[PDB]
Amino acid sequence: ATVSLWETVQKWREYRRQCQRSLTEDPPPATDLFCNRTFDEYACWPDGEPGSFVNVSCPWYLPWASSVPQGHVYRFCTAEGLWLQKDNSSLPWRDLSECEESSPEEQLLFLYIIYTVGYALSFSALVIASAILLGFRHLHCTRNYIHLNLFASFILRALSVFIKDAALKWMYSTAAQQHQWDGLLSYQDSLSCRLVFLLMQYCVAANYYWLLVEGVYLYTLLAFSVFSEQWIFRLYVSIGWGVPLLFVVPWGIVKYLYEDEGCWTRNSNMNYWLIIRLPILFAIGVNFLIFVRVICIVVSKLKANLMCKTDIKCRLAKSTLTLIPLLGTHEVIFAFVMDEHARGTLRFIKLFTELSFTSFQGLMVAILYCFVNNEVQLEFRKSWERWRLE
Amino acid sequence: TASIAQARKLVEQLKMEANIDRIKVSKAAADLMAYCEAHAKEDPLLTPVPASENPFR
Amino acid sequence: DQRNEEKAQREANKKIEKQLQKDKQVYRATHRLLLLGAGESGKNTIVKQMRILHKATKVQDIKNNLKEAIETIVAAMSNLVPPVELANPENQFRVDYILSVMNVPDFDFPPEFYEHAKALWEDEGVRACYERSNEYQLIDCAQYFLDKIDVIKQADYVPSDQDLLRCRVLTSGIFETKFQVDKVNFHMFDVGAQRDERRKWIQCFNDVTAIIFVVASSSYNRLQAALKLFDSIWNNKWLRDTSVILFLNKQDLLAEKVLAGKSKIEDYFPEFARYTTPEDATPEPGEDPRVTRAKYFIRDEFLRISTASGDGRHYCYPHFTCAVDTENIRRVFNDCRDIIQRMHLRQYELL
Amino acid sequence: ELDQLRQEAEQLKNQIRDARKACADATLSQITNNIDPVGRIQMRTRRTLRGHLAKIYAMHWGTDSRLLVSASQDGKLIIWDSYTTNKVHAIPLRSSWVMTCAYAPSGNYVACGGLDNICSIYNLKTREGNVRVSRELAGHTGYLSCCRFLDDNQIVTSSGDTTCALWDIETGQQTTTFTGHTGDVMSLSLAPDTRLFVSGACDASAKLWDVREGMCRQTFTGHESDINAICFFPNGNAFATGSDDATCRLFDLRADQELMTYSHDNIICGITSVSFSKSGRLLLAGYDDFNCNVWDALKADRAGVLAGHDNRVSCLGVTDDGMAVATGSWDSFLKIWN
Amino acid sequence: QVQLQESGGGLVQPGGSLRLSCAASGFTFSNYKMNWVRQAPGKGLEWVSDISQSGASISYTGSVKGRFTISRDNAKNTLYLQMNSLKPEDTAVYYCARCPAPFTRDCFDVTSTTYAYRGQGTQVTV
Ligand SMILES: N#Cc1ccc(COc2cccc(C3CCN(Cc4nc5ccc(C(=O)O)cc5n4C[C@@H]4CCO4)CC3)n2)c(F)c1
Repeated sequence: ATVSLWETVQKWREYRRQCQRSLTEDPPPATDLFCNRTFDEYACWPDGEPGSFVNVSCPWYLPWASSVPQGHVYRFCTAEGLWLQKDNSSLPWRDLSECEESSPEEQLLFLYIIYTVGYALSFSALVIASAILLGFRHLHCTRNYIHLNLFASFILRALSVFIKDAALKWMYSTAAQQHQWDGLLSYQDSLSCRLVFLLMQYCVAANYYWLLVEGVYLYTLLAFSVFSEQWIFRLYVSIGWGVPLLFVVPWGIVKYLYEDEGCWTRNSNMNYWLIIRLPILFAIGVNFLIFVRVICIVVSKLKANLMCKTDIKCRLAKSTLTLIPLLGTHEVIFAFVMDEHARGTLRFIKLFTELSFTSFQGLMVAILYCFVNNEVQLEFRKSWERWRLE
Repeated sequence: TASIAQARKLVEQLKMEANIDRIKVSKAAADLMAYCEAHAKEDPLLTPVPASENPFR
Repeated sequence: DQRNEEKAQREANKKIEKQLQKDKQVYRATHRLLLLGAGESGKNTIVKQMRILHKATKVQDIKNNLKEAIETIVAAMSNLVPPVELANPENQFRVDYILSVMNVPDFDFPPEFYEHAKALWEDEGVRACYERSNEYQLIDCAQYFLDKIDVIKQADYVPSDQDLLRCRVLTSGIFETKFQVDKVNFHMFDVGAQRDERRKWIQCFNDVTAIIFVVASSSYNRLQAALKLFDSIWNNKWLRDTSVILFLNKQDLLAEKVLAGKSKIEDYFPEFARYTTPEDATPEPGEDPRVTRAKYFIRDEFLRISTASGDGRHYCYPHFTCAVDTENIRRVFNDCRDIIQRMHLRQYELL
Repeated sequence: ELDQLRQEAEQLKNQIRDARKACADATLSQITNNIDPVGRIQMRTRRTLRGHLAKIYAMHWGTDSRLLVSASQDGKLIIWDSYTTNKVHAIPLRSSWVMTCAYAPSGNYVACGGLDNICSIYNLKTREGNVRVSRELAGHTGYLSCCRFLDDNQIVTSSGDTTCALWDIETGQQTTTFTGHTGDVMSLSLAPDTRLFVSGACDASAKLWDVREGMCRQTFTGHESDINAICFFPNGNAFATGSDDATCRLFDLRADQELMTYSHDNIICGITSVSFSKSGRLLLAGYDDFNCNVWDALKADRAGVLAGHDNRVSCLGVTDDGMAVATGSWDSFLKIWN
Repeated sequence: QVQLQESGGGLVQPGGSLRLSCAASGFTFSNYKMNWVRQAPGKGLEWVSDISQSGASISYTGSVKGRFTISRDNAKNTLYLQMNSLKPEDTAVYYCARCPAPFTRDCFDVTSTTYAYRGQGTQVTV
């Protein structure tokens, strides 16, 4: 399998646990003169005979411990208790020369940058696109109100990923040494981590349910649902913002009661992640049926017209290509390339690759449905001919 | 013929529109700028009026 | 103080908004359809059918005036200073019966009446007496009604607007019929007592979902007058977003004229001889080839206008209707479903 | 003989041409050079009236300048409050296709008309608290294009049957009939004294009528297409028209001939509405291109535009006070300008 | 004012020709679309032909194509109708009708019973 600093630190958690518990549980020897034991974030040196060396094996949490699982790190203390001071009044000397050693970390650093710029250009272009749909009052429709609700779900999702990456500044800690793994492990199981992570799980789940609302609403326009406007619109806001909470906070509690450590990452044996992934798949599997049925409508409206066999499929391609950012139909593709049973470093590389592409989805909707929209371009033209009267 | 009757009405209403008191244009247009230079100060749209006077401000 | 006046003027504004919203859920949930077309196009029969399935009374008023006009003429024949001479040597009780209807308490209007004058209509004396009976205050609509007597004789005759113009039984400038298909609500407006000049009141129907253009194919020049009217409607700046459902109505008659005898469409339309039945033609079972060509040549005359002018904002839905057809409602329902869908797809810029 | 009758007609009509041409000595634009222009006239949208479903076709200002009625093709009469924008009255009509509306000078009734060929009068203030239809004037064999109130029992209507009519509201009968137009009568404007009134029809001619006698006193020509709108000059000695030839003209009842032409080569759309300033110095016109131009009625120059509408500007008008200008349009919205 | 004066016509033998002229005054001829209309004895009005403002678009009814030809001189405000190979079925009063509005693509009521922008016509008997 693939390992990185993530799997090393998680192994350094249990190694510290199995030895700290056995540090006090181990009974003090019936003899005297013994050298005192400790743990220096690298190994837990046991009690040994003074005036001798320690035969402590190489720590099994190291990623390169698979090569030499018989070499021992050495430390010497004299009967006087001589933790030998190394160069120029330093820490006790030790001999680590028995076990001592592009990467998955650099693969993750590059992916983080290209979805940060993707989420930044999506954020910046959607703020402009939102100031345009709200600026001209002629561009106020029920579809335009669902679009702004979708514009916000992209802005909230893009910001919630900025908060997660800025809270734990992991982009500088990828090469953290041994004396920093406690500051990383304690930040993981803390509630501040689980709160930013739960905030991310909601905004991601809220963005997928605003792409489903965009599909269900567009389906009702073609399946002839002309029911009450306000009974239908506030039902869409109740789904684009409310249904996520029906399976997110019930997930936020099962990770709060039956989980001790971690930042609510995927469990070791249990399947508490199904509370989040199953409803997201249901909203993606249903939004794909809407996509096919709407495309079936567009081909029949083009068949009954009189067009050439060349541009009849070019217009169909432009229709299929501009409907994908609105319904998020590229998510059914990534829902099959993703490994649901992957854990740890393998999960982050598989997830950051999808995010490196889908982070540009908010920008694509802002240009297609706002900046090059036929009505918006005419709204900008009229607002300028009046300024020519001065 | 019905249009014969329609031709009896048409020129009857045309004879009445030939013998009328036609004043000059130099007199019809000079007395037009008199009603302009005598109601201008009463025209709220000709001259800008202060703000708090308009019930639409 | 007088800020109390605001309380009512805010409460009143509100007790109106809650009903204006109730009026919005019904207005936007109903499709408005303008029923245009010439009078003999069968539009009136299509309307009668639509009401019965899902203005007619004027027939009796047409009948009574026709009876008065015909009987009047028989008395006139005598009133002539040289009492006119009848070509039929014997009335055979035709003229005598006509006279026997004088100041009838009310006329039952049995068929023998019509048969009697149907024949007397071309009588040399009858025509001469009518020409003199001009001087005897002859009715303005008599000649027209006398020409239509066979059309009127049919029990299932239903008067055209041209007929209701000639008589004076039109007082209401517009006729409405609300019908519902598949629980959907449709409002159809048959324009009544308006002059033939439409260039002003046609602008009111710029927001209807579809204009139903009922046309008489068997009338091929009425048919050219229906083509210039379609062309001006399709090219009007205010009707540029209004779709037109085209109803080529009189299919049965088109077929008889074309199959039975040769009234050449070639006479009144020259390019018909150089026209071939289209490959996407779908002649129905037993449909003769020339009529299946006569149908599509008249259909392609209107489609030539909607393609040469339609820039992708309004569409045309031709149908080979017949006035008695029961499927006309469904045909209109399916075209309004297609119009609404094309409007939504253009808002999303998917079409 | 029709030919002789139609020949004495040119013998009679050609002499009217020379009677007015002899009266021509100096153009109005030629006698107005000692005065200064009015400069640019900027106005702003103070209010924006919302609540109409379909397009707005007509709006009459109130003398009170507090209320104004609006007619929209969705079958609704709505009386607004130009200061509070509150909906005072909402009248559900029995025929959605209406084309005009009027503000009675007494405020007790409102008028409206359209494709139903029935002028409906509604009692605003009945002594139980409900608006309902007071009277239906039946006649006119055509659409009602414009109706104006005289009092609570007399109202003048114009129809598509090329005639005008005076009515009696108590009985229901039609009092007078104005005939002579060969095209659909579009607009009418009562004079200040209401002794006279002018009417413009689809025959490209304006006719000055007499409500008292009933005969056409004068006939004015010079336009090239259907006159859609007409208004009286405040002094009563003139009137302006708006046609489909993208031109406004200022005639004169005394000189019987046209005095000024208000047109621009950039203007190619038809005029839908016209109105004068309270001093008559500014001629305001609504156009088909969604704009409203401000003309200098004395020098034929342009001095401002009211550009805030999205669809065709259908109606126009100035309050009796003389400050507010209301504009209706096919975008379902009314706007007060100042 | 809008005035249309038609000239030419009269009685002619079958198979002959005829040149109908329409002199316009009171409007800018170059801004309007023109038409030719006829009224057969004992029948309603029937549209014959039409020409655009500049002349780059000409139309005819389905019974005069090739025989009739319509032209206009915008510099002299004249509308022509060169008629050839006349039949005893083309006997009618021929009216010169103008389109209602200028710079417009449609002409709605040029053949109505009552239409203002139309001359008194000239009788053509064959
Ligand atoms: N202990 C510890 C530790 C160990 C090493 C380092 C530094 O080196 C390395 C090495 C590999 C990967 C990484 C980063 C890669 C990922 N981010 C943050 C992060 N985004 C997530 C998105 C979705 C999910 C998911 O399961 O759906 C879970 C997500 N997680 C992990 C945890 C869960 C909340 O944050 C955390 C680290 N960093 C350190 F910063 C901390």
